[PDB]
Amino acid sequence: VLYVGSKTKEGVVHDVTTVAAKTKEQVTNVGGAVVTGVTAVAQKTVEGAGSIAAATGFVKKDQL
Amino acid sequence: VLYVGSKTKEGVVHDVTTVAAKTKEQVTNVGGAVVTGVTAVAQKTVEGAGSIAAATGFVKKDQL
Amino acid sequence: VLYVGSKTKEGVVHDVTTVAAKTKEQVTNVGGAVVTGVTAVAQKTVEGAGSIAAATGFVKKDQL
Repeated sequence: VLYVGSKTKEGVVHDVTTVAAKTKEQVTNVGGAVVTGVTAVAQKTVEGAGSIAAATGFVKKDQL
Repeated sequence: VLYVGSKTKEGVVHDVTTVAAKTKEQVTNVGGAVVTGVTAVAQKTVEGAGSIAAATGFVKKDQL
Repeated sequence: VLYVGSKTKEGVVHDVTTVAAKTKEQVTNVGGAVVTGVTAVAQKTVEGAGSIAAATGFVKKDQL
């Protein structure tokens, strides 16, 4: 009766490897979003109306 | 009666490898989104109306 | 009675390898979305009306 229960991985980010030698960036930003990098987001549950989950480089401008 | 239960991987991101030598970027952004990088998003559940999940380089402008 | 239960992988992204030598980018963006990079999104469930899941380089402008 071994492992009668779970042995799982839910919403998992592992063994992410990155090797970026050079980024000679002249980044000019005027009222905007720029994303230059490793972004790991692991979630199990997100709920709600109008909800944003794991947004990267986002620009939200509502005339509401 | 081994492994009578689960041994699973649900919503998993693993063994992602990246090797980017050079990006001599002259990034000019005026009121917008730019994304230059590794983005790993692992989720199990997202719910709700009007919900955004795992958005990357997003621009939302509503006249509502 | 081995493996009477699951041994599965649901919504999985693995063994993604990328080797990008050079991108001498002159990226000019005016009120828009640009995406230059590795994007791995693994999900099990997304629900709701009007919901956006795993959007990349998105521009949403509604006159509603």
